[PDB]
Amino acid sequence: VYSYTEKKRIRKDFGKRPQVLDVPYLLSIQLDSFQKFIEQDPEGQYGLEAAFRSVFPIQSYSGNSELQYVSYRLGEPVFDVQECQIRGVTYSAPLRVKLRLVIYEREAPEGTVKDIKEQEVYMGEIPLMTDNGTFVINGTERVIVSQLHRSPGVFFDSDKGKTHSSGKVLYNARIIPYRGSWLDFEFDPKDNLFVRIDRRRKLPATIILRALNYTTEQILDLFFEKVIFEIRDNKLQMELVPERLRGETASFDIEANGKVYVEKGRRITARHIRQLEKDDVKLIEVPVEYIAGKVVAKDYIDESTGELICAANMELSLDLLAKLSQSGHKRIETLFTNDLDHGPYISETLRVDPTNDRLSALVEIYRMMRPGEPPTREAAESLFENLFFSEDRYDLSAVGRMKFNRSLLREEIEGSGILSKDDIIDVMKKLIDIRNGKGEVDDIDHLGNRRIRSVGEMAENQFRVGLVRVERAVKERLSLGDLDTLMPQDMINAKPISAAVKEFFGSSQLSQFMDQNNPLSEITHKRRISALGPGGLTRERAGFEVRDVHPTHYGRVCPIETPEGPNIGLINSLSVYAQTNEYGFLETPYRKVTDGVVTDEIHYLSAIEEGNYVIAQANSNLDEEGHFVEDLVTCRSKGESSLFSRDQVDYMDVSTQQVVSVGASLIPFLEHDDANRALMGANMQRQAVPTLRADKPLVGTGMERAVAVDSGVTAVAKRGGVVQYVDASRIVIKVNEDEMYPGEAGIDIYNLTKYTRSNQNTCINQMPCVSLGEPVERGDVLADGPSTDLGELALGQNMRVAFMPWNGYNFEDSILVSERVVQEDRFTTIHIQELACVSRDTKLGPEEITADIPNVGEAALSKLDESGIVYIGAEVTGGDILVGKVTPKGETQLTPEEKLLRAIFGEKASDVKDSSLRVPNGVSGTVIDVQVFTRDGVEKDKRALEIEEMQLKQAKKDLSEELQILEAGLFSRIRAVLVAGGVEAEKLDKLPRDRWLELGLTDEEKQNQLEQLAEQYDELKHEFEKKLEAKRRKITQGDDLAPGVLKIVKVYLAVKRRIQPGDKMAGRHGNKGVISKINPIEDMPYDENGTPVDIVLNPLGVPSRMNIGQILETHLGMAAKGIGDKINAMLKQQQEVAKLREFIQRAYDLGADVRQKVDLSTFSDEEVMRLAENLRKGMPIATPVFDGAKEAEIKELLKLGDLPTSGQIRLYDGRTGEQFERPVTVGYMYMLKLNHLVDDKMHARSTGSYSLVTQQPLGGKAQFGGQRFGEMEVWALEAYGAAYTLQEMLTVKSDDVNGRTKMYKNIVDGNHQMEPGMPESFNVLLKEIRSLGINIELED
Amino acid sequence: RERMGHIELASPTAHIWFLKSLPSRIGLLLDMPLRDIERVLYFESYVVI
Amino acid sequence: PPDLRPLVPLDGGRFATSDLNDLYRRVINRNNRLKRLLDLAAPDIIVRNEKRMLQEAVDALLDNGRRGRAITGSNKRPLKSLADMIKGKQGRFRQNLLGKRVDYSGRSVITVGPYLRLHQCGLPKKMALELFKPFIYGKLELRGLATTIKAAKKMVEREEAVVWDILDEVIREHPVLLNRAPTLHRLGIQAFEPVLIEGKAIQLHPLVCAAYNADFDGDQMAVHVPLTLEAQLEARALMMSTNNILSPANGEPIIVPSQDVVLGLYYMTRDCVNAKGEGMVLTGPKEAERLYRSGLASLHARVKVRITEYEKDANGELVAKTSLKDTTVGRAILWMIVPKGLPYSIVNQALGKKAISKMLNTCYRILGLKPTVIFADQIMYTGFAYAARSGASVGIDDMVIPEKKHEIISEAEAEVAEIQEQFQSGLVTAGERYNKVIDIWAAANDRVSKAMMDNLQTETVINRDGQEEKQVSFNSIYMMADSGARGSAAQIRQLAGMRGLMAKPDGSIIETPITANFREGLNVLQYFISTHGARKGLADTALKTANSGYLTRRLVDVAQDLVVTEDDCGTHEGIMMTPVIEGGDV
DNA sequence: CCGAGCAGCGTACTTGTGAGCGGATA
DNA sequence: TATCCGCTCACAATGCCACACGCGCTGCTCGGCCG
Ligand SMILES: [Mg+2]
Ligand SMILES: [Zn+2]
Repeated sequence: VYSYTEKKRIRKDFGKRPQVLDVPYLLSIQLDSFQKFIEQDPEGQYGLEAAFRSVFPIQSYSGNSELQYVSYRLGEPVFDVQECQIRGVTYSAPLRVKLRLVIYEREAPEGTVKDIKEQEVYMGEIPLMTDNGTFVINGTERVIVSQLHRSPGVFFDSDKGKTHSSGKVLYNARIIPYRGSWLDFEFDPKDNLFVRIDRRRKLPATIILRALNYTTEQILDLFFEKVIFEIRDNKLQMELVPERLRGETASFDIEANGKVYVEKGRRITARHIRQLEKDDVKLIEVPVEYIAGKVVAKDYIDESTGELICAANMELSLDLLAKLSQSGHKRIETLFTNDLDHGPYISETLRVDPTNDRLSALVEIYRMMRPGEPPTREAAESLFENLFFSEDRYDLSAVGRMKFNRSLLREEIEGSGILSKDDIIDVMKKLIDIRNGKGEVDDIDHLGNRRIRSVGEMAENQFRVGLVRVERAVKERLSLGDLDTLMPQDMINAKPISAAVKEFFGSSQLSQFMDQNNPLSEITHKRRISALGPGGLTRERAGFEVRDVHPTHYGRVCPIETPEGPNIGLINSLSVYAQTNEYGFLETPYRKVTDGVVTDEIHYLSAIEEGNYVIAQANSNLDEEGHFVEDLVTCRSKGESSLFSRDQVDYMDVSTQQVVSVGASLIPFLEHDDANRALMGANMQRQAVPTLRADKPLVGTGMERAVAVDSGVTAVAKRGGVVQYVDASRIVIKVNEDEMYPGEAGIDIYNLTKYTRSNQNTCINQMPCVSLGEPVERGDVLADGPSTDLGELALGQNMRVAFMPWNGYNFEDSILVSERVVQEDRFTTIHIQELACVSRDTKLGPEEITADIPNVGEAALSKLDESGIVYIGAEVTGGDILVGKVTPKGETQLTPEEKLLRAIFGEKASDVKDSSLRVPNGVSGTVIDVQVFTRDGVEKDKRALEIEEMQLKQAKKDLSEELQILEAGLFSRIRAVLVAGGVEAEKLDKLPRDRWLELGLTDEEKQNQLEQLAEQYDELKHEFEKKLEAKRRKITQGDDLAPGVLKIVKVYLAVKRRIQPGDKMAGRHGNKGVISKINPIEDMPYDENGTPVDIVLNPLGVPSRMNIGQILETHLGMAAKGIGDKINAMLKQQQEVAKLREFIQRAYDLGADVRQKVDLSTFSDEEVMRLAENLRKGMPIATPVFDGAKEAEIKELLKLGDLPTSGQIRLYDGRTGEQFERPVTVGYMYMLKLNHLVDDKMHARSTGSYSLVTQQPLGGKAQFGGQRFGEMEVWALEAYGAAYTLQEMLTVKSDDVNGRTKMYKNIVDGNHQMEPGMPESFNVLLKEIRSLGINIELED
Repeated sequence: RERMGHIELASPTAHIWFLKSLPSRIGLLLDMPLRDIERVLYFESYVVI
Repeated sequence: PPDLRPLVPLDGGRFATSDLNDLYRRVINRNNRLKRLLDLAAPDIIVRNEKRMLQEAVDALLDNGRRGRAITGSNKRPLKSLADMIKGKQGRFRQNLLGKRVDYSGRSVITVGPYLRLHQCGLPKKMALELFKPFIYGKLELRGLATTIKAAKKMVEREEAVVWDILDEVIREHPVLLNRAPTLHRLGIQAFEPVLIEGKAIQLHPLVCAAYNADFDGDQMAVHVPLTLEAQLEARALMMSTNNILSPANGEPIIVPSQDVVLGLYYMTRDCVNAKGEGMVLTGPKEAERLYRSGLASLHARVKVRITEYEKDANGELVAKTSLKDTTVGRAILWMIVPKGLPYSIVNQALGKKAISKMLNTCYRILGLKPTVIFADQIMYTGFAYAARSGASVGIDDMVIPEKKHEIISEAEAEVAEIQEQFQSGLVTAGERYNKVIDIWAAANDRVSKAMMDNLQTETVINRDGQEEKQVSFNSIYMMADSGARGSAAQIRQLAGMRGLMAKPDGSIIETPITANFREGLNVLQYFISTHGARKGLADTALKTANSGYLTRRLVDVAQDLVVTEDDCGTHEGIMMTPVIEGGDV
């Protein structure tokens, strides 16, 4: 089966691997993120209920006053998205939250609270996204790029190389929470471990451990093992375990139980370990020099005097040993030290600790936390417990605890959002083990450790940032507010909640207006992953390790899509099938491979679970019933490609496109070009500009049917049906009875958007693609938007292209285009510039938009209307008054009599200043629309009245269509009601019943039904009138503009810019360039048939910049045209539908084992004619990104037509008229006009205004400003001679205000001689330095 | 643009650059560390002459 | 003075203020309060706090730098004082004396102009009218057309026809100054005679772009005018394009031909064994050109021709000798471009990139520079013309795939299979396995690349009074690569043959190469590995351009402190130069 | 209206290099 | 008391161009005030 949009023009596809999972929603990421934000979520999960159950309730300072929370609700949108974009208001919704205030009297620890006040309050408004995932803040539609940061938890970094220049590897354990303060355990070139908090001073970890109710003994017994040295009768015996002595040479005679085991100088091997274990020996004979090198663990206080003799962390000496032997302490607890098993790191860290108890530890740690202000053990412990053990400054979320437990080999996955002592113990143990060699360091360039955050998470974060301030405010207000003060309404405040959310959505490094110039640009802008911004690495202080792509990005991060420039690899694009995980990671769909069959079931694998299983390749040749054609298949076990068997395989790829992004997937033959050219084309295909007539791309990739639909630029049919009323502006769809609503239904009205300004000043417009009576299905396309064609993405245009040097006009990168393209209106676009003039409320009288501009020619006023605004459709070329802006400067209180008299007799209006806005010099165009908005209270002019009447008439037409439909329905109903009285009906109700409902006879049922229908009619009329009045009041109410302004006037100038030598164009394989010049048709090459080629490229840029695929594409394009040509030869010559169907079937049944397998016998023999009409200009061919066609397929497709197999045709020169030897290849190529046309680059300034702070010419093109002479240009000039030239360029032409005037006067009369003079800026620094105590003085 | 004025300070003030130039010139001109000079200037201690 | 801290009344409630004025107001407030406090006989602590506040205001306005306390709106950096206004990238010593904006300039994209000579460049009409307004004004005042300056302005804005000839007169010998956006060396700024071109883009000579390293992907070049007799004569004398042919670093010319012209000349010189006009005789280059234009003979054919070559004696004599050579028709035709100075053996070759470079070098060394520029101009003209007339074109069939490539891949696969079997059996370890698979794959890649190379230099046979005669390949891609026009040996090798080994995130070589080539479909993991290896190489340039700029800055800082002023010192100390023979041979 | 006090709270760390100031052990 | 070494602080990082958008100790109270 095929949809109706496919039956209009079905696109021939290629490929042999049939897909198993359909392409998901392209905008599903942001849509799902926003849907998981505004919804009633139980158990306080993500969105808004987390901020309501983690913050509320709130209690005063033991005031027995609590503020509870019940629920929240989103208000209705105060404006439609269209009206929102028009008025520039925020597309937001109120937040009605039902709070609960419970207050009780004093002296009640748990007294039953009374006088519960459950009140609903409105606290700020939240912006909503449309069905396209775009936020309309102020007229423009901005978006939020999903950021990529480090997942909360722990990391184990290995610092080496340039670390302290010691050549020793260091291991640092960084614990980073989701919201709070960081922690870092670090090492030194020595064996000393230290701790730090937020890059503070280096302090040992023993003190930060002792602060958490711990002692040195607990430290050593938790970190180090237990070594027993007993004081026997003699020899100071010691317990032996055969595992500790491994790696250490015997420094004495290892003997026990009267049986020698190891001599002095022999190591104990595994066999010796087994021999000593088979005897089960513990006690041996150990000399004194062995214990004399160890260190005592615990303090061994004497019992005769009660004084400590051998303190902790002190190696045993002669006196200490004598004291511990003469006191009576037999049991000796010591620690173990072995650089290969347990390196000494707790002993040195304990001995470097200046503190010994928990109290002084807190004091020192606080003295570190904040310099000075030493507390009497009051602020030390409280700050220490608030920075790392309180939910107020430590918000490690569920993902943080999950990573914490998974990293430490902990069986659990959940816990608490607060740190713990044993957690620090475990992470320090892990650091010690990773230093000793046990374990591996956790790399940071791994997606398992890199977590993404969508718009919902940052929105909730900003909501909490505002909520903490509102909580501080309400707590300081309730801290002394007693019982029975007021309802819980003024206790809360709108600010800064609304302020915080507005500054987040409006002004941030990631909340950015989206490039509304290309549907593909829109799809690739929302599916973007950023690493900068809040909590991200700066672009000027990044390393080469983050820019590179990790092999874990297979199917998760696209490696061939990144902006070319400073941020390479930092800004990426999300894969097509990629999804976000519950915790915030990126999952990829795969197929579960069983022992014998590859089941067609989907499993979303995570980044951490990558190395666990093995993934098969997408293009792996497989037989039927899920079996591989070869036992030896290619796979990847753990981030490394390898070759496995048909049994070890566990998972298979879902498709061949899961690696490429949606942006680069539109590039055909992507497996036949280098990464550099494909990357450059991916960044250029995003910057395409729609033309006047978008042409369908011949060499498609199949994805064009999705990007055009999944975007928000095409009018998608929400409900299928028949197209009743077609119009260039609106479309009416009559819903079919099967899916129509069973009660109070109607028809759908899709109001297309006309030529309106976009974010990139690009003409965006929607055009219909269906006619009357054509049935449409639900989800089908209804009207083609910008750069679309019959529900298919049409970025640029296909043209006849050849590859041969043509007199150097394709010298390096330049393209040559025939005059046919500029003649056929092919590469001409429209630019819509917005010019705004505001009538600010100034002193000495307000500003007016009157039209009586004095001291100006009447021809300049002839363009304005009676109000002062130019008409709709007036051409302007140079600076012309298009708005009548005046500003009073002199005397106030202009009397209306004399005011109108000035326009008739007497003098003119002096207090004007001629502040009327005009268009900048150079830019031309035709005004097409005017936008005016007034301040509340200010009387509107007549043009605002006209435009509001126009929009009211549009709404009136819509509501009148609805009313007439419902009224015809109701009157058919009344005909069916009084049909019992058919004779009176047919005699006096044919014409007049449409206005003479008043009738009556046989009341018993007739009066009941008639009164019920009159009730329904009157209710319908009243409801329609109420809706109309609400719409009118919504479209007529004034709009707030700015503090101290009257009204804002916006005008749109739409200029049609065509192709011309200077514009920049490119294909889709990284073959960019500038158009050389326009050549006539008689000068361009042409084939032996007489068809001149429109474009010729440089065939020399193909070998070096290795992108051969385009050439393939070109060949394929030719084949496409061939089919179309044949179809033309079958359409121009009237041919029976049988031959046409046979040819189309032969074309669609090409011998390539394609998964298409369409059947032409199922068509109605009438839609075949429409299809052939849609194919006469070419045959749209689809090829996958990796399952594309081989060379033989293109060869046999060319063989289907009369085109040559080689693809190279002999061309005849247009100028000379001879035959070009070495037959040049020629075909059809899809090309794009970039958004870098010459009309916004060429600029020159002779003399203009100068800056006020420094006498220097201005810069830029918007203002009349010249270029800038850089310092490197000064170096280049100094390399040459040109002392006079440099003095002229730097002093007289740039800085000398008295010199440039003299130079101008000398030039305007023919005097080529300058004066060095003295630079003002030199004199400026001269003055400043003179003004400073370090003065200066010119000498002779 | 070129003509200037003057503020008549009732209390003469020493320049800051001769104090925090790292090292300071007055600190080496007076053979006195920068800490004593900063404590004298900011009105916390005295110094004989 | 107030001019350096201007307070213009901005439209609306917003005002354009300067921060130094706030500190000025603060210090004036504190000074006034001190003057008023010391007159009422205030005690010590209040006047001491007042003096402390005054001193703090002074040391804050002089320089706004503290330990960690900085007052500002949102820039995370405090307000700039006069000292901070002197220092920094945006300070006076970096923004207002080093790089300054200059008027009478323009900026536009570059376009290839193949008709213009090397000593000239194109200039748009509107840009020319905008960049020479006062010259037109003065010429109109010189003539009896414009009475006042306002009349001349109204005329030039009216855009009539009597202004175009005035423009042609004022841009007849007035050279302009072209400049590239990054100026690495002095060649980034040159002088050119402007010719009026219709459009909106700057037409540039094709060859000179190599001096700027400016491709035509949308580069925006700047243009300036001397506006001074001294400056005009200087630009005509030194900064002109013709006066700068040799690089400041190496004596090799910066006038080396580009890819299009060298490809055209290589096609014109590469001769086959059998074609139209084979084995005939000609009487001169003009008759050869006529025979080629008539189509009776091919472009390249071994033909005994007669020419006249001029040789320079010890003095300024040029002896002409008429000799009969045995070369192709293309070389004899191109001989009309070579002046009398060079001999004939300089063109009796394939004329590759290095060949034509050394040809231009010898021409400049023998005949000087005055005819060398015309020689290069005619070289470019004929190269473009004959490259257009040739019809060079790369196609999907022009790249031949070796037959035994599959067999070599199978051999390498069997070798790696038996090596992995030996590793699994416990005979060899993993490190030696890697070291033994890397060189095996390298040898296989070398074998298949040599096979592709010998298969590309063959298959071009044609009956020449016989049955089979091997000759130089007329293939398009081989003519583009071997001639050194745009493609190198490694590029065409990795294109036609297997790409070979790749890199890894650590930087080492992955033990599994890419057994596919661009002509064949690449597997998804192969493309993934290749783009991983290529993203690093791509990012190196973007992360290195700024470091190279900073290095050039430091180097010119240490430099530019001297000029040559003395002719000779009269010393004898020096260094003993010797060729570098350390390591290898030399 | 201007200046001083009163107040709840108000106000770069990424990597590399050079310089100054202790600083601990012989 | 010297001297190699460690802690602390100051200074660097667009080299150029083009376009677009936008404001983070002030609020409150008590001594002195010439057109
Ligand atoms: Mg460039
Ligand atoms: Zn000398």
